[PDB]
Amino acid sequence: MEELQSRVSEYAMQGGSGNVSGSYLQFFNFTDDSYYKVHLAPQGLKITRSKDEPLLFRYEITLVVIGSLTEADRSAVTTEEFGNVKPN
Amino acid sequence: ASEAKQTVHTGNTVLLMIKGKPVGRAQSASGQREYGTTGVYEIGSIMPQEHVYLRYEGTITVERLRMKKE
Repeated sequence: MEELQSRVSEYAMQGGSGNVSGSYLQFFNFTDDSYYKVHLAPQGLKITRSKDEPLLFRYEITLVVIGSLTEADRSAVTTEEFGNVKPN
Repeated sequence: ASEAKQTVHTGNTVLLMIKGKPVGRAQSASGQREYGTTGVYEIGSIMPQEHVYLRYEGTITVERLRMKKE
């Protein structure tokens, strides 16, 4: 859970400041057989520990789906581009 | 058969000591200790994948015949 916290904090704290190499996060649901590209929601990560769980640690996360993981990135798309593109 | 050779504990071979003194004329002492052990379940699989321990719920009851004093 500490490593999860540190990973989320590396993705979130230096997201608006500095620079992060990745543009998005890949979320894999092997159990549901579904895949999506996700970004941290506005609600964001929420960790809590409670009386009747003295040894455990509970996490609550919300995400927003950028799109299907099978499709390619907007910036990595190639148009038809038949013939010369540059008017010399 | 004999005390010096039996394999089992009995009411006659045990003494209950409280604050350094033997309890007189008790009838039974019984102790329950429960860890609140609970299994951790999971979506997609019906069975739990480990147990964990919650609260040390520990108790002893003493039942005794009333000594005339003390």
